[PDB]
Amino acid sequence: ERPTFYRQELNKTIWEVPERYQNLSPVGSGSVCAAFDTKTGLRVAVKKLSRPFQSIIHAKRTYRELRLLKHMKHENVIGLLDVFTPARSLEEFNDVYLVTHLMGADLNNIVKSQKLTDDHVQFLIYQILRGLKYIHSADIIHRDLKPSNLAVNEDSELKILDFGATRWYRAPEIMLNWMHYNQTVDIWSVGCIMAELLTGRTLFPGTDHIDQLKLILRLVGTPGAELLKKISSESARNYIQSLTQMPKMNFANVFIGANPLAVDLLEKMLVLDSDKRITAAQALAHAYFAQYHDPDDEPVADPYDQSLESRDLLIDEWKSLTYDEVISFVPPPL
Ligand SMILES: Cc1ccc(-n2nc(C(C)(C)C)cc2NC(=O)Nc2nc(CCOCc3ccncc3)cs2)cc1
Ligand SMILES: CCCCCCCCO[C@@H]1O[C@H](CO)[C@@H](O)[C@H](O)[C@H]1O
Repeated sequence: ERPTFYRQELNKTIWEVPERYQNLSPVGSGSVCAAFDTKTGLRVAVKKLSRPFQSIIHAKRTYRELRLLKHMKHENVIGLLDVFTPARSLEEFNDVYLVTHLMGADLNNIVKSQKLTDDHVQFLIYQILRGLKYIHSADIIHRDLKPSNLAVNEDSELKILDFGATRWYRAPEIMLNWMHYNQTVDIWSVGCIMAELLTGRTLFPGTDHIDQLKLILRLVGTPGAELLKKISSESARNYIQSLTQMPKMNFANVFIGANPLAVDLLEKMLVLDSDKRITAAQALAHAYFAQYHDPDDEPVADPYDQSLESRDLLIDEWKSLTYDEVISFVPPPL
């Protein structure tokens, strides 16, 4: 019942993998190998976790990443094809390998800093939003959505993932270290991605943190009264009160020649006040996605318990809990 493993040697480490996985070729530092899975006939990424139980911190991340990927089962969210260890018992458990689909590209490798047709933009943003609907219904905020976190195959089929400038896609409240993120920080990132796919150009290419916030304010305006009332920081309150009011720009004069439904969607994504931004569920119902939208095929997740990973446990306890997740893993049907 236990598969037969082979001990090869890549990127200065003894990988030990099941025989089904062949032609292991390294692709970037855990360290990840590309492989061919003879059991399914798929090209796969095998990730050897790095020093998973070296420290409490490593042990927690290992367990958090494994737990969450096991939970994630949606076409537009990365998921697990397999999880394995060479260990036969908990007492020798020291390495964790994760296996997923090999996509071949991220969104930059697809975009090449070029304009996409309006139709292609629809299909790509629809899939991001559909994947965010699922994630957000699990009560998870991504927080670092950007093109390098989006895997795309040749047919432009898209998966959201998290590899663990980047700041270009970050919501203003995150740049400013507010400590109460709503899920629409991810919608902010979607809006920045969409703009750039439509225009060929980064929407906010800040040279640095302050510049990034100057660029944002230029597009969306300085905070109104309703937003200013929501600021608890006195020093933040004061500084904003001291700014020269700037009007919000008219997006049609920024996205010249785009579909006006794309323009209208961008106006609903890139609202300074995060409470006033469109949600993922809402955005999928927007007429921009009329050709792709299907209310009966836009699934939600069972809610996910994040308190399990926020515990303060001993190394051996995280390890024994990670071991259990390895053992209970059930692959998907193919
Ligand atoms: C500590 C922690 C916990 C959770 C997460 N999250 N949260 C998320 C979502 C569920 C999106 C919120 C996803 C992840 N994690 C995640 O994506 N991990 C990855 N594993 C690989 C292995 C294969 O790489 C190459 C490859 C992949 C695909 N196509 C070609 C090449 C890639 S990305 C991150 C860190
Ligand atoms: C440069 C100053 C303007 C930036 C204002 C950020 C607007 C985000 O808006 C704010 O999102 C916060 C979540 O962190 C919530 O606490 C607030 O309810 C919401 O209004």
